[PDB]
Amino acid sequence: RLSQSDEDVIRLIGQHLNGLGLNQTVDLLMQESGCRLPSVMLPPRRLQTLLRQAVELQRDRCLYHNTKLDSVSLLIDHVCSRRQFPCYTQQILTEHCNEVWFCKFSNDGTKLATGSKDTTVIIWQVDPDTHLLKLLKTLEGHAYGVSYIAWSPDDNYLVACGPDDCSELWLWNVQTGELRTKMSQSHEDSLTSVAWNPDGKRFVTGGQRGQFYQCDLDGNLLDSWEGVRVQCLWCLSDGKTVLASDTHQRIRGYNFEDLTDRNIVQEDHPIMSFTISKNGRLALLNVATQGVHLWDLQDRVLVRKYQGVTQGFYTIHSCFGGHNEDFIASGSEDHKVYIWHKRSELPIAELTGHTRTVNCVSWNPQIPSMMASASDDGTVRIWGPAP
Amino acid sequence: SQSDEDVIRLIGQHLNGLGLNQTVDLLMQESGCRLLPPSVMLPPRRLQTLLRQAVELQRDRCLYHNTKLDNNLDSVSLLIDHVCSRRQFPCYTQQILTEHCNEVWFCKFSNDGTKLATGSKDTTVIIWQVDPDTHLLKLLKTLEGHAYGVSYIAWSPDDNYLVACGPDDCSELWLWNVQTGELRTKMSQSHEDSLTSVAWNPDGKRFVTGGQRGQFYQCDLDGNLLDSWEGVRVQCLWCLSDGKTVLASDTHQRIRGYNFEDLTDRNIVQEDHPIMSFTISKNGRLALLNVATQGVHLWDLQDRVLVRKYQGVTQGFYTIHSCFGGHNEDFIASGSEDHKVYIWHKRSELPIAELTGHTRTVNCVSWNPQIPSMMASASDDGTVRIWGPAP
Amino acid sequence: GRIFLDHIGGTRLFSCANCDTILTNRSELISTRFTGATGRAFLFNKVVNLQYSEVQDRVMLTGRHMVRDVSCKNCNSKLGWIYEFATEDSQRYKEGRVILERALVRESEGFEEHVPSDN
Ligand SMILES: [Zn+2]
Ligand SMILES: [Zn+2]
Ligand SMILES: [Zn+2]
Repeated sequence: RLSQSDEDVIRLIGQHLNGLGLNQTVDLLMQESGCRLPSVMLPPRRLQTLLRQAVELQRDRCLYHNTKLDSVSLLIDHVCSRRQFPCYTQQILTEHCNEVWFCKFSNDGTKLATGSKDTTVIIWQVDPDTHLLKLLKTLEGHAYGVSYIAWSPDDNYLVACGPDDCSELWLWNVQTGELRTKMSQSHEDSLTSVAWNPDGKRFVTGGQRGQFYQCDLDGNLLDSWEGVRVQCLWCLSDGKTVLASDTHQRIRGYNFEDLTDRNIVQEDHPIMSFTISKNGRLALLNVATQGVHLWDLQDRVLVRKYQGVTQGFYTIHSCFGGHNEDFIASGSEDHKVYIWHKRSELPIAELTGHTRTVNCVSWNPQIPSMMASASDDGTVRIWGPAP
Repeated sequence: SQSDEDVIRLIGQHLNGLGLNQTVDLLMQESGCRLLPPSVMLPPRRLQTLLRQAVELQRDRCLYHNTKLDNNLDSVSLLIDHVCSRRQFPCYTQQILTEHCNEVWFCKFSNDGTKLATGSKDTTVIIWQVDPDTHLLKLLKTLEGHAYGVSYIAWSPDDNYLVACGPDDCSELWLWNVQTGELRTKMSQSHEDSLTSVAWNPDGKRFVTGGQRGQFYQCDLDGNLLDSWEGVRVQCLWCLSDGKTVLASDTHQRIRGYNFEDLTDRNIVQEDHPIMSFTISKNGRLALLNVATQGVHLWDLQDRVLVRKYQGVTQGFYTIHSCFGGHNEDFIASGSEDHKVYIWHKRSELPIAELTGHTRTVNCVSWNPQIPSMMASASDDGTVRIWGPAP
Repeated sequence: GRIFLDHIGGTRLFSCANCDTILTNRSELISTRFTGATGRAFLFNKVVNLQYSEVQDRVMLTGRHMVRDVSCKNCNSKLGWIYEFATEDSQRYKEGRVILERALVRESEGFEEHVPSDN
């Protein structure tokens, strides 16, 4: 006795077989099931839509899904393997003499800039086909070492800062490797952060002593703010707002044009550093003596707390990444690199290979399979998929 | 092709299970195909798994979903996509009760959806009767005698009495007989007290009250003191269905449970921010929390874990209350300080609806327990808005 | 609506002298050798249910500072100020602390908190 559910599947199978290019077994099936014409006219191509829906559901649950059409086999569930996720070392770059403090990819993911403890910033070019890194430029003259590096929005200039209690910053042009103005306002200043303006003609710098400037390419001072000890800066997309994290364990938005300020994040532990997603809605930040925290700026709400990173006093930088910014990468003081998916607070990988502490991690924005790791042992590691 | 062969083989395997054999034989005889590598042998019941996956995906995107029949894998039509009827969703205001002469502070329903109790700053409590064949609210009686206003109202299990409290540093509470409309007892122990929270025992003859000065009493109908506890600054109270357990939230961000019969206490919840108010579900398993300077949180009372965090609501300067609601408790409703009402589904953190129409702050929101198409919202401008289905 | 009021707990509590809403306790006290406008003033570590107005720069007995005025959350009465920036390096230990005027607060005795059985 075929119940109602059987009849629907029978009619769907008959329609599919008739439309596929066959005309005999459909009639033979109707002559045996004894049911055929909403119950008047079936929707066109129901089975194809149902199978596409099933494949979409299978793709939704895929975990290591970093990938960028009836090309999927229906006889087995679809799973992306871990050996395709970037978790295996592919290159070891040993050209710095003393140490490595900061590494950063270009905005188009074509070059890598690494700043060493000694007086050097090195630029590596990435081959587009074989994905190998080769040195092309070296920049010298940073007497106190390099701790922060920022790229121009069109990847024509980069600004390199020094360590704490350094009153200078450098501005180069990548095309010719020459040196633009070396800016220095006061001999007793301390500049340790820098952020570019989306128009690519102004930047904002600041420091722990209480300096917070907005300047141009020629080095002239356009604006200054008094009363804040900034630690990390980021200019928003609208070209007016600057988000700054202070020593009061909070993040505030400042408007230089109208000269206004508001609050967004209030925490209970020091904030070593923070970064902001592509759409300017979520902030991923590093908390001293704790893990990595995700904050929603529009709603001003703490979303998730990811656990597993050891960070007591030093500054450690993390990053977004993945197919559509679905993964979080970070370094730690226990010589390991940590990777999380946004849906859980437990790591999906714990990489290894560094002798000393790792203090910078970066994800390629245009190639979602390349990771760069910079540590205190003097080497850089390029991680990709398994061979 | 090759995708066609897979479909043909899977269709044949599925058809062989419905008692048809001649059709399967002729299909394998004309197509040319045939039926632990998949080529060697086919997995068992693969088409059924694919169809169940498709139905599950259809259910996932259902915005106003009803989860009563989520255990029935079969008995869902495959010819058309599934979508629930939002016809009964209360997203359109249809009545504005404006009879309080000051700002309104609290709203509640009567445990069966027959009456609605409203308490305001103008020192009065108003009861509205609900017409069963029209869903229209009409004033029934007014209760006067309060001094500093009414901030919390608790209904009896049989809806024969109610208890009205006051704001901070109010040292007395009122117990009203609702059938005759008269006052039974106004209770006050000492002039230095502060009673801001009240809850009823499931038997309807005792109630536990408490405040932030260290007062935590259990009292009788006639106002006689029965039990006392020392050393806790309670803020919100709730009585479990077993009759001998009281859940109390304190100023250390805890929701600890207590037992008066043998004087025992436990540990349940531990939050990272101050707690304003909470409400437990119908079966006493889940707790819904309003957290200062944060969103609305959901906790499991047995596993003692956080389930979800709901965002979009602003709070921290004023006290704001929320509620469960909907058919089989699928939706969460709350007020906020930005002049609107937020509704969430249990499956997601982002809001579904943001109902505007209030001119000032929304303090409380109440769902009808037995009419799943009725909500009331009391605002900080003297209005109570009734929300029901769109025309 | 009903203003939400926090509590800090402990013994030897301080409260607003006008409406008697708690602000802090003796535990969060640093130095009592301070001067305000009504007389002696106290420097605390953490104070609850306060309000803040705006950043103002002014010259005090020790250098120049930028401060914010604080007031009670329930009665809206001024109680002191909170530091934001201090120019003199030596004067950085008080960067984020709160000063309350002793003539505008009242001391009271609070019972010891019941210690949880850890059950
Ligand atoms: Zn996949
Ligand atoms: Zn549904
Ligand atoms: Zn006061």
